[PDB]
Amino acid sequence: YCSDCGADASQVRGGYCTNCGASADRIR
Repeated sequence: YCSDCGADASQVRGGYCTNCGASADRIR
């Protein structure tokens, strides 16, 4: 999941969370 907004990790592309724009690093 994204720690910044809670999105499912499957929503990360291109180095970012595609919901809130968080960096890849914030995915846990």
